[PDB]
Amino acid sequence: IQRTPKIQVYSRHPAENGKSNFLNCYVSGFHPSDIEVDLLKNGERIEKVEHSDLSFSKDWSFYLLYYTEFTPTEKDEYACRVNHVTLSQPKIVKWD
Amino acid sequence: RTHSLRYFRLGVSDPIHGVPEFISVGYVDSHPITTYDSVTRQKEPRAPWMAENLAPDHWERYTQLLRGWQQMFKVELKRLQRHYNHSGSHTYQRMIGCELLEDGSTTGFLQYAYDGQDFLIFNKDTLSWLAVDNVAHTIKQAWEANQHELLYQKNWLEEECIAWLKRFLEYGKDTLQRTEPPLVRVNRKETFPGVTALFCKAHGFYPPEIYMTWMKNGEEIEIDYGDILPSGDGTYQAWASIELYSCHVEHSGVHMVLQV
Ligand SMILES: CC(=O)/C=N/c1c(NC[C@H](O)[C@H](O)[C@H](O)CO)[nH]c(=O)[nH]c1=O
Repeated sequence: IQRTPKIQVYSRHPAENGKSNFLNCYVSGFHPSDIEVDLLKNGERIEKVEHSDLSFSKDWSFYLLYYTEFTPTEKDEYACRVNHVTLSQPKIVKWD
Repeated sequence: RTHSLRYFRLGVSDPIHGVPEFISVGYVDSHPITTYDSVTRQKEPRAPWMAENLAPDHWERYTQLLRGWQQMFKVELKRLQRHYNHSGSHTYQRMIGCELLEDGSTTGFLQYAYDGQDFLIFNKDTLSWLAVDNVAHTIKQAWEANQHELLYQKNWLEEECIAWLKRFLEYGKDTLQRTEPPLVRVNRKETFPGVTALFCKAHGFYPPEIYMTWMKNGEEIEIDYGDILPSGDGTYQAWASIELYSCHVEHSGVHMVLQV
């Protein structure tokens, strides 16, 4: 039994354009452990991306946090691209 | 305040490129405290208050124990795969731990999973193992035949685990025993024509344990809940939505009401 990751994309603080913030991608509830996660700015991979180590839930699934410092704009599009054995192709989840 | 100490072990057979065949991580509540894997083969702190209060001999001794626990997990996952007649990559997991409750009472648990599913659950009050199937029942019969190891495990869960947790709570008090109250706001908005959505949003709070609920004229009641998410700065965020209304928020002994 394989569990597909839950992908949540949200900012550290209530967002406002022109003010510095942190974009988070929280990937959880997945099984097995192998996963690939990237943050994207207008379709391209963000280089300076920090993350937590793989983490363990009591239900035996895994979770991780990927984040980056960013200044949101009205024109800029941000997303989180995730890949796992349950996915045929990498899933791109947009920051809403 | 309630606190818990947990240690996880993850074993992966035939791992694909970039996956350790063994990982072991310790936590105090939701904070990582220790790490080990089959690639580094080193036991390391994962919190600065752990690095600062434990002498280098701690990590040297646990490096050796973890190297042995790694070998043990490898061999148990092979016996399991042979019992199920499985080939390919499979996972084996362990979770051990204890809780210090707010009334001073305690809990303890020791569980095993095979391919991310419940497999064996220890009962320290009867010193017995609860098996999910025939394979686990075969394993349980072997494990239950060693009475001294069952007694050891009970002692470890009830005394040793609580003693470590108390030590770590003291080491990391400025982190673990702190409280960052929530920033809570209620937002109203007409969504679908004739439909009004009430959103109660909390952020910047620590610890992550919070109670959020919508009341109608002071009494109970279809609510949507948002997960308690880490904000990345050590604090957390959550929400609850509905369609006289009031949001009730309880965090670290403080009750908060936001009337609409
Ligand atoms: C103190 C430290 O640096 C790390 N200790 C670890 C640990 N110790 C707890 C028990 O002593 C142990 O489970 C024993 O097997 C219970 O019977 N358990 C782990 O799984 N991984 C660890 O990294």
